[PDB]
Amino acid sequence: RIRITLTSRNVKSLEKVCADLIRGAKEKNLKVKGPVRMPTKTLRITTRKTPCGEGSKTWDRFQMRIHKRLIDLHSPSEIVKQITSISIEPGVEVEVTI
Amino acid sequence: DIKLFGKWSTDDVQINDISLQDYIAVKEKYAKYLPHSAGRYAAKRFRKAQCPIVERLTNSMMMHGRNNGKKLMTVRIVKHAFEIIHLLTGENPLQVLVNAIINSGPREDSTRIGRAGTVRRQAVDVSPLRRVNQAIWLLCTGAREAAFRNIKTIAECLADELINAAKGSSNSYAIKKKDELERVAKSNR
Amino acid sequence: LNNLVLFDKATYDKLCKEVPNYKLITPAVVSERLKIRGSLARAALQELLSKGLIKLVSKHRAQVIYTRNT
Amino acid sequence: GRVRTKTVKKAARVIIEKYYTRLGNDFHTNKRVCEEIAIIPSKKLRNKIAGYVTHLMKRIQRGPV
Amino acid sequence: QISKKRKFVADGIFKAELNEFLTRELAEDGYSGVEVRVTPTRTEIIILATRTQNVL
Amino acid sequence: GHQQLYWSHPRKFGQGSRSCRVCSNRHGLIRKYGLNMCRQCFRQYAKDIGFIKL
Amino acid sequence: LVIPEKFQHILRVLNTNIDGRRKIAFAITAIKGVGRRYAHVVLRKADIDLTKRAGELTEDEVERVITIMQNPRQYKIPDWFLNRQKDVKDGKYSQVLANGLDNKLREDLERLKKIRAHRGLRHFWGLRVRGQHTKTTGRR
Amino acid sequence: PGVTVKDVNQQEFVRALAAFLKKSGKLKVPEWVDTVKLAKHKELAPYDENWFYTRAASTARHLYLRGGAGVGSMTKIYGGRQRNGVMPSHFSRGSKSVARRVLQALEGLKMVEKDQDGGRKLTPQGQRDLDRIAGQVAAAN
Amino acid sequence: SVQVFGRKKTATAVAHCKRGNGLIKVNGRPLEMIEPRTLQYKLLEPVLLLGKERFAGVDIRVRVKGGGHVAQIYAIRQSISKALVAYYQKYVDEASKKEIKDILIQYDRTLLVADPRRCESKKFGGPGARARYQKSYR
RNA sequence: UUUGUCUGGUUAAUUCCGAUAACGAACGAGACUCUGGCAUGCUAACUAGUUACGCGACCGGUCGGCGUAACUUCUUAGAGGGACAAGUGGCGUUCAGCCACCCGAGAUUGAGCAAUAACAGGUCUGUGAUGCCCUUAGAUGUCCGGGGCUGCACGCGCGCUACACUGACUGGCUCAGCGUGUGCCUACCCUACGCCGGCAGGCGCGGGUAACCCGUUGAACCCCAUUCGUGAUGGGGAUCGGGGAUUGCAAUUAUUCCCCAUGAACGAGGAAUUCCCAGUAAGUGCGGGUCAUAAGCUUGCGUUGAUUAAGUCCCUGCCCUUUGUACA
Ligand SMILES: [Zn+2]
Repeated sequence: RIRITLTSRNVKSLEKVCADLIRGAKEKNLKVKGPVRMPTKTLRITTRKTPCGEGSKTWDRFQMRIHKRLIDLHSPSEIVKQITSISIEPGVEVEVTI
Repeated sequence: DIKLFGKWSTDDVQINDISLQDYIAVKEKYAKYLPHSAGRYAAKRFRKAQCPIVERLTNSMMMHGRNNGKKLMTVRIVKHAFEIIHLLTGENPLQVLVNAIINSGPREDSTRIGRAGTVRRQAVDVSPLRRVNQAIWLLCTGAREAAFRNIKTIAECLADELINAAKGSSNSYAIKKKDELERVAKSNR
Repeated sequence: LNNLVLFDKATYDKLCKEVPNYKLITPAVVSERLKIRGSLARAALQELLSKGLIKLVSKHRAQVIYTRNT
Repeated sequence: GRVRTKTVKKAARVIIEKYYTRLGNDFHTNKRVCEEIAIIPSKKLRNKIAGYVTHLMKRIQRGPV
Repeated sequence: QISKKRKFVADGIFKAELNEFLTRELAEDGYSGVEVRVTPTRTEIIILATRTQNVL
Repeated sequence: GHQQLYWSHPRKFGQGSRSCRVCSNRHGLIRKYGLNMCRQCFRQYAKDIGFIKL
Repeated sequence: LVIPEKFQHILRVLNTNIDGRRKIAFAITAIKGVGRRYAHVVLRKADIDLTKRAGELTEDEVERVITIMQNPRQYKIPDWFLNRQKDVKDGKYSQVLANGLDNKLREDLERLKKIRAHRGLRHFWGLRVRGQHTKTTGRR
Repeated sequence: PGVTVKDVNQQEFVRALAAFLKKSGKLKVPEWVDTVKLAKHKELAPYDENWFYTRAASTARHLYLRGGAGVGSMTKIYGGRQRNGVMPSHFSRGSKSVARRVLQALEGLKMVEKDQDGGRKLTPQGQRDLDRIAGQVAAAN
Repeated sequence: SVQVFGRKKTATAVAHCKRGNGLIKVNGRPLEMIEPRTLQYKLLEPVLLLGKERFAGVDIRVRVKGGGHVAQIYAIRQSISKALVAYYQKYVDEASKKEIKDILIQYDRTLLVADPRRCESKKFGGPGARARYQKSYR
């Protein structure tokens, strides 16, 4: 019961590496339960635009999304080293616990 | 057999005017159980006319800012006021609302001209949907201002206001202001 | 407004001999013509339903409605 | 206001000069025609191009434009 | 330990201070930007420059 | 000076206990998520952290 | 519900005209040192039903209101209700009523005016006392 | 038919359970039930002096519907709106003294036990004592 | 057996409708036990409109969440009507579905068709979406 | 230097049609990104749920009550689909389009972005961005301590709370949603549950770096009964006294909170004027900010949810065309 946990700020690299990891685990046919899409946390900081406070008080709205996914599989726990060597694309980082 | 509030037949009441026949929506398609519809009706020109007349009546009682947004309070007020109509007069109350709105829309009115602040007014006549909603506004004034400071509560005052426009007594602020803002259009001619 | 706090001696024949001949009996009905408080209206017009000459038509926390029993 | 701008009624006409043997009077056929015959970025331009070639084929077969 | 949000923010502050310091030293080098790539054998930092001979 | 009264004031729990992590100012800070920058240094490096207007 | 022969149109108890036409716990609010939160536990401990008007009560229960009202600590009005819980001069636990709250008030005011502490000087000069801005507000 | 709390009108049932929690005489009444305010936002003591039995009645009904609750969730149920004078109004929590004393007094007549998770729940006996009262309001119309 | 939702707002109602001897229960309480009673006819509007014979084979259990009270009522009646029409299309013949849909749609279209209106966001410079602050000139 | 860029029609728009010494274009508008509205069609899952079961508890029903096997309706969120003035009737130099109505989730959802080029607009108090002038050791650096920005014969503006009976006060009942959560620098956190108090709180075992614990976020208004009865009254809770607790090195010029007491104008506001067109105004609460303590402000979230307009250049600004100049 080893669960690999993926996190990024963009959806497309995370979707490519999750598709590649389930393709590498469906080619060897371990039991893989599919990607479980955890809800996105928006970090929003709403600051004022003007550096001295003189104008017509227009406000500025920043945000950043965190996309949080996982794959869970039942296997021997040293077979699991060979799948996480194809997943080294930037953005997405991998946290593994048992 | 769609009955209003469970108890009111809509099959029998008499619109005695031609001009408001498509502009007081009370008859068989617009028979609904409740004065709440939660509608999308004021999203186009002339979809607000074929909102039911009872639904416009309970929404126009939401008017001042202490009572803004509160609909079921006026559903309760119009429920007890209709029961006050059935107990004080004992006729079908939908004829009382129809008679109040048909009788109290002012048929002639005045417009301001004179280039924005020298007063010479000109008389023209009123469109029937403007007559219907002007009648509901002159019926919801009166009753709130005549139950603002009184020992009388609102439901007797509103049902008596619809009675007092249904028979045309000149204590009725709908009928009193109807005669006044048509007689000044008589005067500026 | 100068209202009665409790009933006077010749108020009971007014309460019993005018009021069931009225068309609509609410707690806002008697106090205009009697100069009484509305607490007398609610308590006394509730007590007449045990005398059985009125019928309760509606009950609410703000508005109570009674009438003649024919 | 729903007026079509320069690209959705010039590009629709240069789509109509060639490829007239594929186009027709129904909107849902021409909407599916427009991706073999062009390279358009995203679909709201493509639905607007398809709406003008349907309106132009509604116009054109009864006289000269 | 530390949150996911505070980890992402603090790594963003690492990108900001690394690019600001590398601009403030390396005017002569043709410095345009930096590239981080992190594997746990060795954490790799790749500098973009047009002239390497002043980078060394 | 004396090292028993010089900077003896508590620099816990203060507006002088926190400052911008870039430009040494203490006013109009953004304290959330461990940024601790003032608002101007947020707006310079905003897309460099990844906070993007959308 | 008809007026009794023992109905009172006024009371003048503790030299304030209590109107006989009002309800009892709202008739007693003219005495400074009883408000309503004192009043409803006064008529709780004096064992009177609350429903009656001011004239409907006899004099014996009314004097039980006043006699239990003057020393409430004998009859388990509890200790956190009290008006002066520690006096400056006496140090007793007391609930001070109509004419004694006034005398203790102006003595504490004049004690503040004697000893050159801040608050009575702010009281004497015409200012707000408890730290308020009087730049824009409070103009007479 | 079979009559539980969830099938019946909830304006009479809490007052009939309050009539049972008066008429049994096995609910303890502590010494300060007649001088208290019931949170920091209310103005006055109750009109009816039977508020303790009514409050215990509704409290056992709330343990009928959702158990796994404690005092700190009983104050989240029993909060209200604070008028603050010239400031805006606020939501301010209910009192933990009344909920602690009501829930221990309902444990005193063997009607109420704690949960496995540390908060509270009903007994089978306290389940029985409420479904019978729902069965007895069920005939009164 | 169907379960089919209805929504007005962030209030969401879904009725669980399977075969039986007649039932309506909204979160374990029946339809005559919901708190707002000036709006009592809105939940009863398929019961008054279709008649109790049209419900004569089903056990409908409604579970609601979210929103306010009135939006919850308007999701209850829509979920009930969609429950009966989804049962009628799967298990009864479609002319009965045609009869029930013209008797339900022509009265009120919120009984079968949802509400696309949601609350529009506040923007700066004013306390609501459209309203703006008081803007003294002098 | 001009025409291209206009008499006119049309458009939210120099958006287009049309006229035509102009023909084809570029920036801005539009397109585009993000969000909202649809899916029994796909992918689906003990940090998410439905339901057929198995058992427990209560008089077939109820159980957020305890654990298992199939599904993806409800939760999450990706890949594509979808609405285009496309279908019809009318108006229309039969051309731009405009209006009406079905089928439809939807027939102007909202924000970001933002051209040529200019103002002596604001900011040297965001800057280890700064040019020069200044001071530079009886300092205008720098620290520690009391004081100050809070003062009031007085104006002007943003706001809050109300002037009550659609109300007030007391009990009951039942529902959200955006999000926050143990920290390089550095002490500063969300709080379950049990015991003790009428409160702020005191005390202890727990959980949590988060769809897991607070949290089914048991929110307010709204709803249902009690009392009050037009009174400056039980509305108004301003000002003003004694006491208890919390934070902190320290609360006086009361920081905050609660107990009791006190009951000021105010009864709906005159000339001028501010804001607004559908989930809109408004009523009502809840999160974020600042924060050792914390919101009458600001930034968002939802909830209850309307009257009135579907237009004009009268007013106020602004752009454009023709016209006058000794103004640049
Ligand atoms: Zn910043």
